[PDB]
Amino acid sequence: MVLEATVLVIDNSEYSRNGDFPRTRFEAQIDSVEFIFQAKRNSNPENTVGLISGAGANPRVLSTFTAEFGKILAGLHDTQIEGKLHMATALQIAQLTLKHRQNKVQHQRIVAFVCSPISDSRDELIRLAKTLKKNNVAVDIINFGEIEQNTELLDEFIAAVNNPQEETSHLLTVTPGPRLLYENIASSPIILEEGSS
Amino acid sequence: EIDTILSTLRMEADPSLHPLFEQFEKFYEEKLWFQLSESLTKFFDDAKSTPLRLRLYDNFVSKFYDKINQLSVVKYLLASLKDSKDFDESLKYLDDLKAQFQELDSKKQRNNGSKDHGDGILLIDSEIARTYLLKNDLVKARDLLDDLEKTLDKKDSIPLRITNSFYSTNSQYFKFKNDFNSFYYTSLLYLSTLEPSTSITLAERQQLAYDLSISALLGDKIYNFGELLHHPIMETIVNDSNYDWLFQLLNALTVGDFDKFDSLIKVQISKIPILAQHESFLRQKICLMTLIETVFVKNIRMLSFEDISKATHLPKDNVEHLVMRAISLGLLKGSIDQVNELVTISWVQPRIISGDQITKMKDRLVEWNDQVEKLGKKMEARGQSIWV
Amino acid sequence: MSLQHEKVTIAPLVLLSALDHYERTQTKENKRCVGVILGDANSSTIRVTNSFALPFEEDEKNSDVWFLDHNYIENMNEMCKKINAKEKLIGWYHSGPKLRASDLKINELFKKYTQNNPLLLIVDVKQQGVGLPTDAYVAIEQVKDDGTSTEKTFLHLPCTIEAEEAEEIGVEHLLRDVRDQAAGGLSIRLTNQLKSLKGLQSK
Repeated sequence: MVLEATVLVIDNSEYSRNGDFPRTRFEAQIDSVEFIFQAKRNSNPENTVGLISGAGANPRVLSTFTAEFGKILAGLHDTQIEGKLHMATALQIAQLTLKHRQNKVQHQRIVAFVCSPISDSRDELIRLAKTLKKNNVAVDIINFGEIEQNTELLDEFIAAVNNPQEETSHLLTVTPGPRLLYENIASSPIILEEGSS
Repeated sequence: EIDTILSTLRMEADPSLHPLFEQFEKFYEEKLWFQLSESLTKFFDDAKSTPLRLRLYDNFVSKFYDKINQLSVVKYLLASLKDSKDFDESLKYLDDLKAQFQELDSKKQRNNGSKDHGDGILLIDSEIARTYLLKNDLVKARDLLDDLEKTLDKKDSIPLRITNSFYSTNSQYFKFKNDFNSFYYTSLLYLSTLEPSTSITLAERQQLAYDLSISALLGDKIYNFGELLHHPIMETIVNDSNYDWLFQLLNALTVGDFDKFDSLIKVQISKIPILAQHESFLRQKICLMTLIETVFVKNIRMLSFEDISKATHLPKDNVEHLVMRAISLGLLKGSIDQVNELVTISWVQPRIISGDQITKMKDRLVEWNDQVEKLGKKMEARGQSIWV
Repeated sequence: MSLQHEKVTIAPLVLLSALDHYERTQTKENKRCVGVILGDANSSTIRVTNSFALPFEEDEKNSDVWFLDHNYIENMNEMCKKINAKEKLIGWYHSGPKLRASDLKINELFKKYTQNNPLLLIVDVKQQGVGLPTDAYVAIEQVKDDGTSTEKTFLHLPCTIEAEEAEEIGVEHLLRDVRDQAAGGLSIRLTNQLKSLKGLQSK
């Protein structure tokens, strides 16, 4: 997607600690933010990306929209490693951040890392799913947390969001064993994502 | 390699805790260090007093310090070493982990971004001081406690746990000395910042509560008899055998009944020889309590000596001693006129405000509302000409 | 951090700024405007000298959900110091109406930037009554005798107003009233005695 403003959600939960992905899953995501940043920029040099956390009780703004990978990276150094994901507040704040744009043309996209099963209720996520498609904002889920012990709740939410429409949602489920986290996202659609209209 | 150590724990362990040991290793295998953490916590509740906890747990922590968050590890190592009988073992294992940390933070801070390594330091220092109290090296334990206090309080946003350990150490020191005054206030703080974890055994929780009550009887300025009952520490267990005679003495003091104090005291002074050696302190508290109560609720700020004498069941000779003792303690301030036989109070020390009393305040204020109001009317009316 | 927050003296310019900026950032109907307050501290008496608006977008539904552009605050700040480098970030104005316990979280953000505890100066813009439309509150974390395992809280602080020489002369040039807080002649003070009684009564 040419012309895109992306909010990344970094989860810094007690499940990112765990050594599941090389070296640790927590340290893997650092590499993953840098790789994503360069992929997006080379697609269309006028794209930008920002980084919010979902971790902690209250999502904390690290970095707003920037074309610069070091800034985002500086922001990654501030982190709480005892936070707990709270998706419901993260999505809502994320949209807001996206409504201010350098140019109005750039689409509204969330790519969110999800490392822990979503503690919020099923009923909440049903309301959230239709809140998102209403304002033309789609959410692309990097999953490898919820598969661990819980059924893919996230799938029903993605299906409602996806309609024939330029904005398309996807559920991307990542081989959980070693194969390098950044590599899986690399061999998946990330800018080869097509429309649905 | 650690498989074999597990086999050893399994054997000596009860069959009930036998499935636990296999699961611990399973979580470790998979490298689910979230589950690994939790499994440990549970183990230690009821198996802290079996020699398997420290051993197995210790080994696990040593072979997985980095793997689990640092805070978890450090709480484990203290628990094992509370239960040691050797003070020499405890001292050594603690100085090794502190040492390790110094190297650890160089790496970690850059690898994570932000990992807090300061937690572990203060927790260690508190337990090291606690080891020393045991060997009666009471002078050392003191000055390490001072050093820490200054440090801790400069650290701006403190976690609850750190100052909670600081407070256990502190109290203890003072009750070796058996100064009641010193023990009591500090103890109240320990309880307030007390971990919501129920990992601290009910037996330990009551035992400490007991101590506060004994100090408070034998003190000289403590009137928090009501405060204890409004705090959880006593609030939740009120049925125990110990909590008969004991609560009853406290309610005896509050209402200033000397007949109720007398009857109890005959029995109790025998049971506990502490109260025998502080017989004089215990006798005084009932009297002090009663004079201040009467002065508070009475709205007039002068009271004749005759009222106090009959109220307190003491001769009139003893009234002059008691008012004098009181002004000196600073419980009350005022003056003694022997030629009007009045004692004029001019200051009363803050007190709890019981339910009944909340109602009283409202009454005094309702009356004062009407005074303001009636006055304002006349003055509104007269001198109408000019208000500009 | 700084415990030192014994008194709050407040510039009338701050007020004035908080009232005006509210409309030129164009927020109405309980949509909060958050801006920075600049002035001195590490001093017993805290003196709030001046202020500047930040953009602030607040979600209608909840007060746990909000947008604040962090990066803006640092960029604004450095130009502002060139003007006057005495001034330091000391906290934030909240455009009323009235305290929330959602502020506790908000305060914490500002604390990152500041080397002192951020002051929450609630400048109420609705000007209810003729009494001061400032309450001041500071986030303090304290222990409490009830049993509570450390409480985090906002404690009321005394608010007064002081103005500079430059500022004071501006206040008097503007005013054209006869005045009646003068407490001057027999007439003003005659009123003032009655006024105080009823003042008390209401309270």
